[PDB]
Amino acid sequence: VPDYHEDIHTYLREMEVKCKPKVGYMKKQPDITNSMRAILVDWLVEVGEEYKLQNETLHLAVNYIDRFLSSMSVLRGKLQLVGTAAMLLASKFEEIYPPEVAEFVYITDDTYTKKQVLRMEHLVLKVLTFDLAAPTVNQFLTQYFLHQQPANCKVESLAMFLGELSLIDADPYLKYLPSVIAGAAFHLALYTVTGQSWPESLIRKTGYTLESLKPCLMDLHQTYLKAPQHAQQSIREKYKNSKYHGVSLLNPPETLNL
Amino acid sequence: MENFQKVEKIGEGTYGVVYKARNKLTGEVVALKKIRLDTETEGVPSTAIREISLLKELNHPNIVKLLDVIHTENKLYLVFEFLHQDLKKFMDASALTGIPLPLIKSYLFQLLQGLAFCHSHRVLHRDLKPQNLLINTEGAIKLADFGLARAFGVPVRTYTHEVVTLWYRAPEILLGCKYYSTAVDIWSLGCIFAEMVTRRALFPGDSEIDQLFRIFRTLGTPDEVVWPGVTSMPDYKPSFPKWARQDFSKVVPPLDEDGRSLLSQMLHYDPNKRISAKAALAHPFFQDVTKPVPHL
Ligand SMILES: O=[N+]([O-])c1cccc(/N=C2/N=CCC(c3cccc(Cn4cncn4)c3)=N2)c1
Repeated sequence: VPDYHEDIHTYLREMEVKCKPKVGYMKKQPDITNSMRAILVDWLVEVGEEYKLQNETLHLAVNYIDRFLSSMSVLRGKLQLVGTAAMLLASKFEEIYPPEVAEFVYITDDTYTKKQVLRMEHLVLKVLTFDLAAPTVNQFLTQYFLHQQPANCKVESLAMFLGELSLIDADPYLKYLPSVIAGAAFHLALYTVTGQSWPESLIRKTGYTLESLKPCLMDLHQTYLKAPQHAQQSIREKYKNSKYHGVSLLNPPETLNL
Repeated sequence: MENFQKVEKIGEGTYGVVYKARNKLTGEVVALKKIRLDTETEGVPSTAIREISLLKELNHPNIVKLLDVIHTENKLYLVFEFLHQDLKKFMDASALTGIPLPLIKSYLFQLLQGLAFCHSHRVLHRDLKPQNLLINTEGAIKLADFGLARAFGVPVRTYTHEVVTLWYRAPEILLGCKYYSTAVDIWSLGCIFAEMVTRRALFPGDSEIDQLFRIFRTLGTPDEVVWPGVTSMPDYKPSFPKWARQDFSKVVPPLDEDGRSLLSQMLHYDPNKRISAKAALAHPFFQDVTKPVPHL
């Protein structure tokens, strides 16, 4: 009911700054690396695919993971545990009702005891001080999507996909606010499907000129260009399905007009 | 929890009993929610995971303030500010006379500002009902109980198995869209207002279908003129009996013209036309709002 959209939109924005992780942090983890994180996330995408979880639940979980990583050192040994806990919370916050813990435990090939997953959820909560309502790219796209003329669901799919894609690599994408990536995504996806571009609407709503978008664009386009060689694939295989119009099948376009 | 003295139980809701209790160090009175923390079955419940993160962002006079969370190993404690009654109780304790006009248009006003805040923070309450509205002896009244609230950063998909309540539930849900909107909060408030007016639940159904039909008996059954969409809603049936929209002043005699205009916008069938909290606050009916205290 466009009576709130604005207020909200603006709140997202202000939030999205507070609830952000530490750019430079993979660097202080003495025992984990970007790569390992990519592992973990692809892995979540999947787990999400299996329990038919919404995409937001995923976005949330990573958020959690990053922030959480963002003040806790954690051994290669612990991290998937950290994942699960996040995955569990996230669902809890997000989904109409979650999977039961047990499932959560089982999807790690009984590697952690249901107790430790519990002792974890609680630690996470403790570290993110129950601050669970985090802004996601998804949240952003969704508002964004309101301003399509017309709408067109290839785009939508394409964007989400893009979106998810970036979940994967702290790498570059930690450097970028959820709302930007959003942008990047939407417009990458727009261009890609329609050859149209980031609508003045949205520049007006967001104050993001297309220019401002440009650095996060470059990265994202590359990611998309390589997507198919990426070391992790769960996300593609996911946007392969009809429910998404195999968007991910369909060809990146080779240059951006920039 | 060292510094709380439990003083007496004052309710359950949802994974927890509520105590009246007092902080032995400041003397402040508070309401403690104690949560069943089974650290072997389920971990922290999804309600408590909502209520807390949500309330923790909403800070405001007609939202119940959440003071502090004591997170032990086996126990989770939510410390709320403290309010003496609930509107349900009030209205019960007060039907026969009825809640004073003035008090009512005060309450509704405040609930609107509470809700109005909720929505503009992308936050949906879903569980509006006099039991979940607390009043104090200064004539305040505060949205409370956020175990059902959801953030709507993205649209909020319906439960087919709504554990949600009758009585105050938008027709659009009863015909089963796959999303909630702001509107449903309003619809509830709508009905509460009514009830507050007339000392009886406006729409006391006994089943999903009785409930539809009570509404239809009052609002009259809807068409496509009135609610473009209807005929194609999953739970919709050309089976439905035609009732005929009734004069509001039949339903809410005591209400003056301004009141009724407000009500009938509140209860609009089309989620997309039903007035918002923001906008209601600007309605004429609010013009001479004040701030009477209850007879508590
Ligand atoms: O019915 N109550 O919960 C109730 C009755 C009378 C007085 C009450 N006082 C307080 N004071 C502070 C907080 C508070 C409260 C906060 C959150 C949840 C609840 C429990 N609840 C309220 N409606 C349904 N469940 C109570 N109640 C509560």
